Amino acid sequence: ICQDVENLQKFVKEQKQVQEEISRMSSKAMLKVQEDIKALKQLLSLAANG
Amino acid sequence: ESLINKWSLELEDQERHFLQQATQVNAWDRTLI
Amino acid sequence: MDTEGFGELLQQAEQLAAETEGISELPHVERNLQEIQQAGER
Amino acid sequence: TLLGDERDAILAKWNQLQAFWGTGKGYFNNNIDGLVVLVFNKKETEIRSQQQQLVESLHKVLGGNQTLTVNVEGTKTLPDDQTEVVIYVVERSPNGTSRRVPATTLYAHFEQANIKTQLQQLGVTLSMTRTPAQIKQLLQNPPAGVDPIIWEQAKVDNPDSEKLIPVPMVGFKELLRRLKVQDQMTKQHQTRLDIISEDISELQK
Repeated sequence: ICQDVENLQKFVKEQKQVQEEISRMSSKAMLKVQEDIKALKQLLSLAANG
Repeated sequence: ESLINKWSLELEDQERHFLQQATQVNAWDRTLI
Repeated sequence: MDTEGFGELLQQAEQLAAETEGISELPHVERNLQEIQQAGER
Repeated sequence: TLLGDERDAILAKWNQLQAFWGTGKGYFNNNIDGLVVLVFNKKETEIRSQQQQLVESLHKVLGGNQTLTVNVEGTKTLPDDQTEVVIYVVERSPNGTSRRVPATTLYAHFEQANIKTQLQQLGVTLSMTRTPAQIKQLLQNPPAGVDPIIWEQAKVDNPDSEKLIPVPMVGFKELLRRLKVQDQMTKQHQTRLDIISEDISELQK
C-alpha cells in the first residue's frame, strides 16, 4: 500500500506536469491573426478602389 | 484521510481549470475558422 | 492598423487637384470647415 | 472498504482509458485529413537527406501538374535503416480553391501496381491509410472508445455542422495536441495572408 501511494501520486503528478506543459504553451500568435486579415482586407479595398 | 482529501480537491481544482483551458482552445479554434 | 484606402482616397483627391491638360478638367481649389459647412448647406 | 473505491475512482479519473475520465471529457469540433504513412527501407536518414526530391518524386508519381501538391507531416525513426514518412496531398481547383485529397482515393492510387512499383523504386516498402455523404459516413457508427449517448449529443450540440464535425478529444496532452495543430495552422494562415499581401503590393506597385 505504501509502494503504492509512491506510484499513484507519481502518475497523477506526472499528469499535472503535462497540465503545466499546456499552461506554458498559451496565444498572442492567434490574437495577431485577426488583426492582420482585418488589415489585408483593407489594403485590398485600396487596390480595388485604385 | 489527510491524503485522499488532497486528491479530490486537487482533482476538482485542476478539472475546473482543464475545462476552462479546453474551452480556450475552443474559442481560439474559434477564432481561426 | 494597416490601411490603404484613404491613402487611396487622399491619393485620388491629391492626384485630382493637380492639373492637367485634359481639355476641361482643371484642378480645384479645396475649401474645408467653415466655408465648407455652409457650402454643404446651400 | 468504501475507502478503496474512492481511490479507484480517482485513479480512474486520471486516465486515457475513459472510465468517467477524470471528468477530462471535452469535445472539440473539427471541421470537415488525407494522411498516408509510408515506410522507407531507408535510414531516417535517407529521407531528411533528400526530402525535395523525395516528395517530387512523389509529385510526379501523381502526374506532376500544378491543381496537386505533396506535403510532409513528421518523419520518425523506427529502426537502424528505417523510416516512417507521413504525407497528405492538396489539390487545387479551376478556381483556385484548395483541399486535401482524401486518404482512401490517395491510398487507392498508390496501391497501384505501376505506382506501387514506382514507389518501391523510391524505397517504399509499405503504406497505410488512417481511415457529402461521407460525413454521415464517419460521424455515426461512434469513435475511439467514446460513448455512444455523449457522442450523440455533441452531434446535436454542434454549433456549425458543415463547417464541422464532432471529433473526439482525449485529457491534457490532447489539448496539447490541439495547440500543436493550432500553431501549425497559425503559421500557414500567416503565410497565405502574406501571399495575398505580396500580390496586392505587386498590383499597387
